[PDB]
Amino acid sequence: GRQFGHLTRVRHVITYSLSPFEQRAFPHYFSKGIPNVLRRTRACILRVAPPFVAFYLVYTWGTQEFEKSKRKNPAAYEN
Amino acid sequence: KNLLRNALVSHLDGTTPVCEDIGRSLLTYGRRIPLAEWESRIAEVDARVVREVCSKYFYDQCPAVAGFGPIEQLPDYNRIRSGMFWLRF
Repeated sequence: GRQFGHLTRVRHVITYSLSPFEQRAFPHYFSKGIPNVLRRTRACILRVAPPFVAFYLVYTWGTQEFEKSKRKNPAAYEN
Repeated sequence: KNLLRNALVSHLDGTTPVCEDIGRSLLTYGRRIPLAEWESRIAEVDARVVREVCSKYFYDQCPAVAGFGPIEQLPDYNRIRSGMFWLRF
């Protein structure tokens, strides 16, 4: 186990903070909120999204061919 | 109360400490509060007055904390804030 006071060494940093009863819990919730989640979404679409559409494409084509394999089967049997 | 009486009387000992009390008090109280008056103010005080007066300023109030030095173990402001009230009371 590790306690405060024995964690690590810190040089010259000041930290100002404020009482919760003195500030808002939702500063600019929407004003600053939305823009940021856009920003984080943007920042990550390209690594998260691609594999999922790949699965998405393989899922719809996969069931497609499953029905068209049997149902479509006949087809032609002419004599 | 006795400590405070001792303090007061002891502090007002010699030309300088007195002179400073005069000048400063005139600035702050507008007048000079004669020892006797302080003695009367102190005498008035008893347990109830302490609890009532302490609660008025300390109870469930927001602190102003200042830290300097090896302060890694200085408790978080929330924690210090929570320490300004008792769940028993």
